[PDB]
Amino acid sequence: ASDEEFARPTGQGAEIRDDGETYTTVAWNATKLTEGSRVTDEMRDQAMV
Amino acid sequence: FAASDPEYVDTLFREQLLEVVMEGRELRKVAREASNVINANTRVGDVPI
Amino acid sequence: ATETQGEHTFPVEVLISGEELRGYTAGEALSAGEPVYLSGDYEVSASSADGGEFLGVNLYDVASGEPVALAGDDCEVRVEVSEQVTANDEILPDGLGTFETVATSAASAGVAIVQEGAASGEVCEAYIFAVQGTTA
Amino acid sequence: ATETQGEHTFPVEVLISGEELRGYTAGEALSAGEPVYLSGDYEVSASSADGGEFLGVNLYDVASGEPVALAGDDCEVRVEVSEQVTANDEILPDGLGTFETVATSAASAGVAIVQEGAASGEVCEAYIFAVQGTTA
Amino acid sequence: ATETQGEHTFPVEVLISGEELRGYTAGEALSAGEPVYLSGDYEVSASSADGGEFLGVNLYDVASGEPVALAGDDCEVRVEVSEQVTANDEILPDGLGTFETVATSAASAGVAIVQEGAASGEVCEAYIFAVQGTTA
Ligand SMILES: [K+]
Ligand SMILES: [Mg+2]
Ligand SMILES: [Mg+2]
Ligand SMILES: [Mg+2]
Ligand SMILES: [Mg+2]
Repeated sequence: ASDEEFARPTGQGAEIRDDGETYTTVAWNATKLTEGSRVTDEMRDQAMV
Repeated sequence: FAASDPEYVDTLFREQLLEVVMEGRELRKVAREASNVINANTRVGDVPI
Repeated sequence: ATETQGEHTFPVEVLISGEELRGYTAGEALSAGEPVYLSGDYEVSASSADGGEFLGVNLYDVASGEPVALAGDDCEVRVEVSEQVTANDEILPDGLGTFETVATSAASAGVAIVQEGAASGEVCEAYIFAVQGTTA
Repeated sequence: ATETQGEHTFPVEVLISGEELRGYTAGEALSAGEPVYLSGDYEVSASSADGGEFLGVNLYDVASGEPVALAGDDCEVRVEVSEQVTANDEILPDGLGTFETVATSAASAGVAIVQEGAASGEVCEAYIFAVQGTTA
Repeated sequence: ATETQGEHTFPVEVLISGEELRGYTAGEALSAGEPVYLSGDYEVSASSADGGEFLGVNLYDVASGEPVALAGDDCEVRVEVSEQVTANDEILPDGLGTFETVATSAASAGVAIVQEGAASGEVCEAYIFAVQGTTA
């Protein structure tokens, strides 16, 4: 949304004027982050952890 | 002006993408009606005549 | 590469078979089916002619500095050729974003083998078997 | 190739290891262990001698026009040799449905490497690492 | 090959990616990341210089006669070099337990492509793509 602005001074019985909410967008473009590891079954058995 | 869809066409909503994908060229499927269909037990075989 | 079907243009599926799909950074803007080589550390750019510059084909369109996927060797691929290719022709990059035959280039060995022949500017089906780099 | 156990004859399995098992059309009658090249569009025939003609080895016996499974590069194969092979020898098609050494052939580069040595007419264990086609 | 994190030296993980991991027997005592070739039937020893002697790299330390896991072509590997390598350099065995460039060697074709450059004595990241046996 646009910033808050200020109402306008007006005569009596006069037309109210427009300064409605104006809009824009912020983009996102997510990047894939990856991590991998491999362990042999014999390592998995033998390790203390 | 005011607020109309031509201004905020990517800002306040997305253009619809239809959930239905319309077909390419479809070729005429007939063989199952246009022939006798044999559900074989084996890749190679012979039919008695 | 692209495929006309009446009023429609479709993207060509670069990858026929294989799992040699590896991550790099684009050194320039790259397009799907484009041959590439290493221009920096895990950074890939469009190949030039006459060999010594091939790692794989770019799988999808990317801008400079974006993460790219490549099909490397033991992938079967759909690629665009600058000349007529028959089956069993060895091919390598032409420097134009396309492939040419070893027979046409100044190089003596290729990087892919044509399985399905194509005319100039059309899609051949080829198998990637080698990479080529700097030998001096 | 075949094996005798008393009165019984058993087929040798061509594929030791590997997963580059790819589909083609036979352009002639082909036998298990037979080296082949692209004779046409996804169509394979038995390799001649002296290189420029190799895609894989035929995994099972086929008639002309039938679909064939080839072991390509990345595959360890049981294949028949016309001469004595020692380990580390590069081998390529013989032109006789068998393999010969790069040393014996007019070619300078092979398609498979011998892992288990074998005598003339026997079965070696070899690893396919390269394909060969038309370079002019 | 080894990595420094403060006072600590760590064993480098030879394998970055790939599944071309194959069993041989050690013909001698071998160290991790060492280039190797076939010295006998399913038996591998450390490569000499100038080509014709490469099957893969040794994945962990073995004594003579012990079963070796070898990374072949289709593997991304962390390997030690004897000279400065840039990305896109072709490398082959040095004879010293290391890799050198094709440019430096008396050979004219390599076995791996450098993906990340390194100085003399440092660890490059490479993709193995070829095997070299004897051609006579
Ligand atoms: K390969
Ligand atoms: Mg008014
Ligand atoms: Mg305002
Ligand atoms: Mg019958
Ligand atoms: Mg891979």
